[PDB]
Amino acid sequence: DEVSALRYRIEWRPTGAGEPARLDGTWLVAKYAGTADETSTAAREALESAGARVRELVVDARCGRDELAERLRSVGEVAGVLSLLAVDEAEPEEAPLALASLADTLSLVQAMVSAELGCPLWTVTESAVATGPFERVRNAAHGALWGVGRVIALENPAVWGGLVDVPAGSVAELARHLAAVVSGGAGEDQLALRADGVYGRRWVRAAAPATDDEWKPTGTVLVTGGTGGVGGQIARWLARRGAPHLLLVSRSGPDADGAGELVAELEALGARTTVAACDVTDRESVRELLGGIGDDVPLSAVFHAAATLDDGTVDTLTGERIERASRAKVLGARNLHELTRELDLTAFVLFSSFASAFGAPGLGGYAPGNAYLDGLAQQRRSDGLPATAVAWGTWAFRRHGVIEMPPETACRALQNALDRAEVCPIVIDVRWDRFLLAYTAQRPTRLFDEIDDARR
Ligand SMILES: NC(=O)C1=CN([C@@H]2O[C@H](COP(=O)(O)OP(=O)(O)OC[C@@H]3O[C@@H](n4cnc5c(N)ncnc54)[C@H](OP(=O)(O)O)[C@@H]3O)[C@@H](O)[C@H]2O)C=CC1
Repeated sequence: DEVSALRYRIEWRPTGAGEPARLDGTWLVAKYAGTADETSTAAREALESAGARVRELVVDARCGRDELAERLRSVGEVAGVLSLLAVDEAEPEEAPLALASLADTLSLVQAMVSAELGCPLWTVTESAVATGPFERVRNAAHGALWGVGRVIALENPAVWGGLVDVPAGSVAELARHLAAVVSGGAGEDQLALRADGVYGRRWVRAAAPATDDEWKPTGTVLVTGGTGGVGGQIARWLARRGAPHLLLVSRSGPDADGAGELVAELEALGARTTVAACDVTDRESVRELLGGIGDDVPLSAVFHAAATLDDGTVDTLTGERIERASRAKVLGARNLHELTRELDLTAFVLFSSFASAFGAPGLGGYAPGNAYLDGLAQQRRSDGLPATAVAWGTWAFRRHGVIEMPPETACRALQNALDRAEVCPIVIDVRWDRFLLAYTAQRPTRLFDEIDDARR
């Protein structure tokens, strides 16, 4: 079936480094003052035991690229840089993407490019990813580093080493494989180190649900960005599925363009539709919105399509910039999560993107918000709550390998994902023979080592 050929998911498979062959030269360890000291010591011994001189690089939160550029031009020749900025980092209230490590990672990268160090950067994160459903993502925002990290790898390979996640508060794994990781020939740049081995991130095709389970829309279904392109198609799908009542929300709401014939089109399909103006970044507006739902038709599902798009390059991106532009997607999701955590929802669907699934040049500023969604969904599942972060491909990078999918087909793939209870399904139509060549044009990857069509 066409739908079953658009389904993919992320898995972590056991793998190896490829012989450490020791190191040489001087490595820098970037960290904040009085933070990640235990891990820094574990990293130092790991690197020094491999035959390298380690020096610390104490970074001041949100210092900027200019300051780091001057300091990197004084250290002299550098063999590599290990970033521990995301280690022992507290979650940022109010704005999750205001993470200092996100802003400073970008600053470090840009600075490394300016100082022309000519060496790769390796970023360590703590419990930022889950190798299995039994592991919990500690801070969903840390996922943004992996998201933007993937794009930086494609735009400036020479300066990007990779990403390594280790158990929060733990150092044993790091000081045990770090050496082999930074000096490996496997080409693994996306790894998770656990007490029971090393794992590598991999794309794999998803299986069909032989289960009788079939998600069905009941009561009221809320769709953010309902008046937008994607939210509109989702609404049409729900109506065709037999959804009783649809609540479409956006900042424009009833004033949105095309909203008029939108309701008429949905009501024609047999669904009572209501369009309301609501800014999902405003927690109070959302609370009032939810509170206005008829007791006769309780909210049962949420589809969060609200968002914005850009196209800036990594050298033009700043943590502040990213945080500000991804508010509807990120804050909208957080608010909806907090305000429905008590409701009896059957589905809570966040609209993620291929931008975070594998990332692409120019999408560096878009990847962060989508990665956060992936993490939030996994956190909800860990707490016994429903959630699905669907990484969407293009909806009908054309010749880049990704083929736009028909609205109808895309929604049936999602239906199938809800039926199998997949937390982070990837729904995209691509031609691997064309995609792979472009994705590894200047940088190889093992991300697609299990994709049949990637080996065929
Ligand atoms: N952009 C692209 O080319 C692609 C995007 N995607 C995916 O599809 C998703 C949906 O976007 P799309 O369908 O293009 O929609 P649109 O491009 O039409 O944008 C919809 C607009 O959505 C609503 N909105 C924005 N911010 C808020 C907010 N703070 N509160 C409430 N609603 C808000 C608004 O409606 P109003 O005007 O009424 O205020 C807003 O003007 C993306 O986020 C992404 O995951 C997939 C392939 C390509």
